[PDB]
Amino acid sequence: GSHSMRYFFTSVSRPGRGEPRFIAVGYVDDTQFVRFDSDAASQRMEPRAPWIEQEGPEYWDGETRKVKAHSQTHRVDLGTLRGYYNQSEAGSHTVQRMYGCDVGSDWRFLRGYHQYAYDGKDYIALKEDLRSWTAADMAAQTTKHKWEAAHVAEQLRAYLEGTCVEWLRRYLENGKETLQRTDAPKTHMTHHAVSDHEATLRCWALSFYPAEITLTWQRDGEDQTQDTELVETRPAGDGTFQKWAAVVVPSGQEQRYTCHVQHEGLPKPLTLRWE
Amino acid sequence: KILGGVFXV
Amino acid sequence: MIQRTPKIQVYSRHPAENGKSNFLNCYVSGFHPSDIEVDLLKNGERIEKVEHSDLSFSKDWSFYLLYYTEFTPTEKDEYACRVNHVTLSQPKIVKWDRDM
Repeated sequence: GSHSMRYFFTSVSRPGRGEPRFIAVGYVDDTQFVRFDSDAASQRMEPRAPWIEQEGPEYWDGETRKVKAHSQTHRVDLGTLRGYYNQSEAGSHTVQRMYGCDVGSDWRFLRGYHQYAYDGKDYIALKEDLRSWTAADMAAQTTKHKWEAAHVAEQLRAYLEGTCVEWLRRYLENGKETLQRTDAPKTHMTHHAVSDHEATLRCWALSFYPAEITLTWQRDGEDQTQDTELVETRPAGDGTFQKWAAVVVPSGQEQRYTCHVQHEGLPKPLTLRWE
Repeated sequence: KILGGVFXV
Repeated sequence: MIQRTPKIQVYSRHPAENGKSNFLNCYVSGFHPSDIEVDLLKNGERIEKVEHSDLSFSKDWSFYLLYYTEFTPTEKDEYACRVNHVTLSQPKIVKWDRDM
């Protein structure tokens, strides 16, 4: 199928308490492989996947150098943006940055992206055409025009269509045992009595990869989305994911309900019936 | 691999 | 300034079996800003050997983190996750319910 590489940068200012916190993580699809903590001891980009650990000294020195430059750029942005919005010098603020690229089933470039946020909302984004910008507000305009004259889009486009996809492909090759795998959900239902006339039916999906999954309940066919408690898909901590969906059912009607499961790793969708 | 160059908001 | 309340899930990596090694997870997501306090509690007291994933975020910019520690579930030991965030008026305690 298709694949993505995404880098996530978060910078949080800490007035009086020295320089901002800077954290970087990299993912291929749903698997983290990179990560950097300005508060960490190493001061180096560090491996977070087995298949990236033996990449070599040049790689780690190189990502370390570049990631440090990201740290300094964001540190200055924190001040610049503070000035844009005339905000107090005592308050903590957040800059977030996400960029990456996708490749199709054939591993050819599919799309690139570069999003930027200040204090939890959109600030400026690279448009799909990789040539223009979408500015969220007044302050974004100043940055939008600045990047236009600085031909920043061109720089990013060259990265997104070149280095980004080139190394995504390299990683998919290197970590092919991990990244090019599907782990179908191991599923099951549990039954708990709420009262003497009600019961909780919970539908579980465990140990699956990638994260994408659909868990739904039906009663006699009718989707019970509005009566279903559906938790967010969560990491198990070993690279796999978990999810459940539960309904509260009148005791005695258990046979009317079915849990339906869809995942990329399933030959066909699953239908679980308490019986 | 992360982006090489420069910038400045 | 934007603020979003952390969602909290407490669960084990593997289906819990008494006496068998496992991992206690507390997954916090959808929060903003990123300053957050998370503790895993064993019988009401903080567990020292707790690690966490690297700060990441979702399509809506909201943050997520996994806090985790090795543990062996017993029939009577009680586990919880205690979370504090600017959006919470008081720290939120969520007990581990194995089953479920």
